[PDB]
Amino acid sequence: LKLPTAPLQLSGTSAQIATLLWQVAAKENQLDKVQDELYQFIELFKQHSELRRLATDPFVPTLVRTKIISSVLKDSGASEITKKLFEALADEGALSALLEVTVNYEELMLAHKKEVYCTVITAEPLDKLERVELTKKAEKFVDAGFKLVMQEKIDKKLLGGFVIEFSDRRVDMSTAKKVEEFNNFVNKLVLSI
Amino acid sequence: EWEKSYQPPVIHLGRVLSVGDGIARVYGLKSVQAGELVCFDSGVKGMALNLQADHVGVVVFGNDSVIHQG
Amino acid sequence: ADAKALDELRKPKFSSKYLIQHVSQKLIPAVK
Amino acid sequence: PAIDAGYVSQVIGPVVDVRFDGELPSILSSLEVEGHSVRLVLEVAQHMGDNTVRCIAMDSTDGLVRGQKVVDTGSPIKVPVGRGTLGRIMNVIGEPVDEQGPIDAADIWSIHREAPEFTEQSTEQEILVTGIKVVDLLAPYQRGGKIGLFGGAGVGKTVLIMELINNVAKAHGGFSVFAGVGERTREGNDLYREMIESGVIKLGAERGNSKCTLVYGQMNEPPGARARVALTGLTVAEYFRDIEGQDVLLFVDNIFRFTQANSEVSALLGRIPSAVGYQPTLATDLGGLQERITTTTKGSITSVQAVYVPADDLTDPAPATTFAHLDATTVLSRSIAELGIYPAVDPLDSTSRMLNPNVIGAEHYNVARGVQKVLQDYKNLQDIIAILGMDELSEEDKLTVARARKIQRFLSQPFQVAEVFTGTPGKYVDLADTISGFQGVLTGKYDDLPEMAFYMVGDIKEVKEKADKMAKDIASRKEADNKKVSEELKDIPSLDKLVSEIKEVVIEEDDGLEEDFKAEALSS
Ligand SMILES: Nc1ncnc2c1ncn2[C@@H]1O[C@H](COP(=O)(O)OP(=O)(O)O)[C@@H](O)[C@H]1O
Ligand SMILES: [Mg+2]
Repeated sequence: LKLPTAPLQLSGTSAQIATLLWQVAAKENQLDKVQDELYQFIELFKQHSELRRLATDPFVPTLVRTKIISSVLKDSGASEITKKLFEALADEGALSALLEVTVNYEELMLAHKKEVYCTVITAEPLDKLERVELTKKAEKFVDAGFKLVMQEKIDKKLLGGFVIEFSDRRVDMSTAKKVEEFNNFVNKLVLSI
Repeated sequence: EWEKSYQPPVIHLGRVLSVGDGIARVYGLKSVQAGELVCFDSGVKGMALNLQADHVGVVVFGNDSVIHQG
Repeated sequence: ADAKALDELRKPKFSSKYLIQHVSQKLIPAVK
Repeated sequence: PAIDAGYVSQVIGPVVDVRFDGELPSILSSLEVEGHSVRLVLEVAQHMGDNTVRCIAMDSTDGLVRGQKVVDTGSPIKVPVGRGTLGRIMNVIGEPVDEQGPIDAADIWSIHREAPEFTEQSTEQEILVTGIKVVDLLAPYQRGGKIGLFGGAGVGKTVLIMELINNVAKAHGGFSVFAGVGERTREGNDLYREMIESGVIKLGAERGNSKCTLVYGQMNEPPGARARVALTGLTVAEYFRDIEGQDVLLFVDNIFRFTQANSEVSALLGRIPSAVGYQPTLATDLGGLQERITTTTKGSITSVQAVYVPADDLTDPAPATTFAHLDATTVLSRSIAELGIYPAVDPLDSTSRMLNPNVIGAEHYNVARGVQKVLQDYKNLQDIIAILGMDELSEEDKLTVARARKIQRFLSQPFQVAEVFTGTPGKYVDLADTISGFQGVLTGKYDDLPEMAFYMVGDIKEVKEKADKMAKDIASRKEADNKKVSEELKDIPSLDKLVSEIKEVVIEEDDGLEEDFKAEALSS
């Protein structure tokens, strides 16, 4: 009908569930409420073997699976969205799809909190000024006014400077790449002259 | 003039999902073009053949023995 | 779904427990 | 720009999935990809089911990214039609590819329509004289009917279609449409250049007196363009039939390449393959196209289309399906061409619905069936002649062996378009000249002539001139040959005079390849 448009478009049938789960929770302003209930269910599948039996065992009947999930969620203050969600997955036997639904629910929340997780690997630990200087140039790399969070790593094989690891791309603006980008450039040119 | 015009370009990554029967399946590489020359970390080149919704089918210009999952 | 986003879900991330504890008086009577 | 604009989901060769956030386009509607190296036009083939359409690209998909915005044009591929498209070359999507400017649009018509209904069909059979002896005798073409020319890989179905362009179209009156589908670009540049020499295509200021539209989807194009350029060619021809209401000629070189191009796309459209590897929808893809090429009551389309046979196989499903759609069939054989008989028409495989004694006449029909009976009887004798020899048949048999060897050579003919590589001048044989020419061979008026007098001549007068010439050349013989070549007074110079006339060319110092590469590149 008239659902809010998702922050970024995703894969098939397990990200399609989470995109619809996101669009419903944004129409109802429960985007962090059902996100936490998803995380609560991942731990709840970890505590009990009788709850992951309703997601892997092929001999648990459909009637037992849909009655038990509705029974333990008739109460307990869960969302109207996640109560309808879990009885929908328990009818179809797709309760094992929860663990991949929620990681697509994460990156929809990440592209709505306006956020990018990264990893900065440097040579020495940073200043109160080095942290502001590379952050001021790392707004050029994220494709919005996104909030880069941070992450600080240490390696001495870099000769000062930094690299970024954006979990899908990297920027090697260290000096150690700059010296072999120098050397392979100056060796390329003297064999031209 | 090389150093006054020097920005180290952002390197787009991708994991290998699956390799064998001469074609690697590659997670990621979201802005890769159809028909693009990709470079594996073993040095072996590849061609982005099938852009799919979830992976990129890459035909491997060389031996697929040097490509692993990940 | 990738693996590096899915391997970080073995760690607990809930930080709220109005459901994980609200089934002990509901789960084992229902499966029995 | 949020709605009515979708984005590329996935690119599998020429097959692009586009995802729309709302109000998906219709099937057969054309979409436009934003920000490509050339104009990339998609055409919606399927609705995949999760707000995804599956499209076929009319150009290359190399350089497509899975986020690229695709806008909907809200209509199918629409090409310019009218008298402003005569003399121009168009591609599959209607763009001019002859560098003569933009195309004058009398209308902009969609390339997809339904076939004309049963009430609009025409039932009128008049002959089309072609000037070709084997065509006018044994399988005559219908003026307003569908003609197919079957054969594979160098038997001559392009030389035959150029001869029908030369003979039929110049004495036709109306407009022609040539639809080059999956053929050579050298071969389509040859046709465009000789149609300017012939005045069929006039350029620049006198362009409206042109009588041919060329629509080219040649064999360098991706399979989306070749699968749809036969439909662009009809839409030009359907406009002159439906709106202008006149008789047109549609020459489609290799309508098989429409079938082959749909079979490359259909591997990637997610389908179970049919027989020998073709798409499951072969007969309806071909049939939905061929049923538009008809004569209606408002106008006529005389179509001649070459049909390639793969690996010289006529039972292959793409030739075998095309056989039903044609009024006249002309099957060209490789075994006939290796005998030197040109046009290499199989006279015992070429059929027409005009070969009917109520249509062509009584004595035309009887000469034609009489020729086919002599050629069938000689075909039945081929194995016993092969292993026992000529000297073991009956005299009644070896009378028809010599008569069928005469009508085999006499069905061959020099074409006017083959003069450039054969040297023999072409021959437009009249229909009366080939009926009475072939009536004489069946009765026995020319049993005494040799066989090779019948080979590569126009009519029955020219077998008598070639026999007189053949007999004379083994009679004409001269003593001491009348050279007068030695002792020629002041015409033949010396060698060293003639060597001195040679303007000695200079050599520009060893290939010069560095000065004209380093001039312009500065990047690697
Ligand atoms: N009528 C003809 N006379 C002489 N040679 C011919 C004739 N028709 C075809 N050929 C020979 O066959 C070759 C291939 O013919 P072509 O028209 O290119 O066939 P296709 O289009 O089927 O490949 C030509 O190069 C020519 O040498
Ligand atoms: Mg040809």
